[PDB]
Order: sequence, then C-alpha cells, then structure tokens
Amino acid sequence: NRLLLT
Amino acid sequence: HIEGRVLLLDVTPLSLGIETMGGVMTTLIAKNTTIPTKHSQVFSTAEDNQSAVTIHVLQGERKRAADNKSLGQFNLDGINPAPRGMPQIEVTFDIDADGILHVSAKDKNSGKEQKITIKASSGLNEDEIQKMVRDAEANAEADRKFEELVQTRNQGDHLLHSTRKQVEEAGDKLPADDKTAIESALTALETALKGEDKAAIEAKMQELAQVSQKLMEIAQQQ
Repeated sequence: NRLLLT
Repeated sequence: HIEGRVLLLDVTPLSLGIETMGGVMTTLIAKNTTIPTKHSQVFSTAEDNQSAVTIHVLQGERKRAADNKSLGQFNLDGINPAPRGMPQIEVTFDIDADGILHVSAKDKNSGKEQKITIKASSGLNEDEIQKMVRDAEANAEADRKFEELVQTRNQGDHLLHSTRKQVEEAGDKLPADDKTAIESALTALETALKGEDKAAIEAKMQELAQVSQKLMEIAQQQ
C-alpha cells in the first residue's frame, strides 16, 4: 500500500 | 470467406497510474500493454483519521506527477476515521476493447466506491506521444533521483510513524533512557527527511531502529 493524500 | 475485417490491437504507449504521496506517479498499467486489460492495486491513507483520498489519474513516463499527462481526478470520501494504513482503497484501471479507461476506487473495508470514465484521444496523436517519450528519455536521470528521494523519504516517514505509535503504546513501561534515545532519534530522522540526502535519511532510520529494540519487546508484550 502506497499512500494517497486528500 | 474471401472478405474479412483487419485485426488490430490497441496498446497503451505510455504508463498509466495515479499520483501517490510525495507527488510521484505510481503505475497501474505498464507501457506497451495490450487492450483490453484490467489492473488494480491497494492504497491507503497517509494520516490517521483521514476521511478522503484524491485519485489523480496520470499518463506518461515521468516520475513527477506534475510532469505527466493529467487525465482526470476525483475524490473517494466518507472514509470513516481510522489509523493510517487501515483503509484499503483498491484502485482499478480497466480499459475495455473500445479504448475507454474505467477508473474505480473502492474502500474494500466498507464497500464505498467512486468512479470516473476517461475516453481515448481520437487519432492521431503521434507527436504528443513522441514528445512525452522524448521528455522522459531526456530526464531519465533526474527523474530517477527524484523517485529514489521520494521513496526514501516515504520509508523514513513510515518508520517514524510506526515507531511513534509504538512509543505511545509503550507508555510508562518504556524506561527513560530508552524513551530519550528513541525520541531524540525520531527528531533526527524527522530532520533528515526534510533534506535531499538519501544516505542521511537511511543513516537516521538505522540509528532509530538501533535504539528501538527495548521498545519492540514491550510492543510485542502488550
């Protein structure tokens, strides 16, 4: 899991 | 049986993916993949309690998101408050035989989903594709260094965050010598992450892990 921002 | 239709195949000429933390493009469909095709990866949230994620769909061969072609963007929200890394946002790029790219982001924990549809450019776009390929080849070195720096910072950020969680959970069971050593190493790593020196970030990650072993025992012992 790479991360995502808003 | 003499007459027939010519068989063709559609291929993506440039990678397709989404922007992830650090402003980097993460690829879901590789360049030179034949259509139809369906690929998915799971992503998660970057902060505790984060209620939405932005899915920014990109095409191209550069590493900086800003330097690729923006195809579309939408949010998946209503993610109920949870620790970072708990939501499981599965993002699926599905290109059908008609060249339509269907993008879905679904939190598999809750079933909540949002979608967009991106149409294919009407031919011809040879110069655009060529220019993007050239732009990536000219900058392959710089892009590689950007990508490696971002990856390094994201790994340091991962160690920083889970170690801090483990300190907080360790509470008063963490001896003061250890507490001070770890806290100090957390600060040093946090400072390295603002730098552009990958070696220094890795060095501070290793120093942090070196002083965090008593912590890991307590963490393991509830």
